[PDB]
Amino acid sequence: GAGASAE
Amino acid sequence: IGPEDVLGLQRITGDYLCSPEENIYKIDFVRFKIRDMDSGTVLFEIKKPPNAGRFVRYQFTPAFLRLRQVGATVEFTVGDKPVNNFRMIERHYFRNQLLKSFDFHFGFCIPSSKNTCEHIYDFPPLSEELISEMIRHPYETQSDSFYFVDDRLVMHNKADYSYSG
Repeated sequence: GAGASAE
Repeated sequence: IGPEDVLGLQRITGDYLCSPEENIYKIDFVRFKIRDMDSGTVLFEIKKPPNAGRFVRYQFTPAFLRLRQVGATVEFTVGDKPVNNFRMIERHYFRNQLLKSFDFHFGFCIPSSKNTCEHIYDFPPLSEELISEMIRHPYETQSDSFYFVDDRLVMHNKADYSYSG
């Protein structure tokens, strides 16, 4: 879910 | 919400368990990269310079499901409040069958700074029937990522996955 924020 | 409230969940949550404003520490993930530890292939990488940026969808290949170990590199900024005992519990399910829960403790978090962490995921051995079902039913594999600071839930991100390459 860390990939959500990084976009 | 504390870690004990998520460590036994047997399904994806029906909603986000916290609001964006619960992120009083201003943790902001600015880069996320995943690499197969057996080949060095980078499987995904993203940098930034109504869900509200809390949902991500992934498109991986069917080979992903047979990986042994994946290394995730996370970069995040942190605001001016000290951050102690930063922890992520992330749970992956296919159709509400728990595949694996990963419990990562971040190392020391430097306030007002960009910080980096490496998470190592050891993939659960999936049966042949599960792997075929997950390839056939893209986005029915889903995860909840629950982030805690001093045992309290501060962020909750959601994801879903395709393996249809």
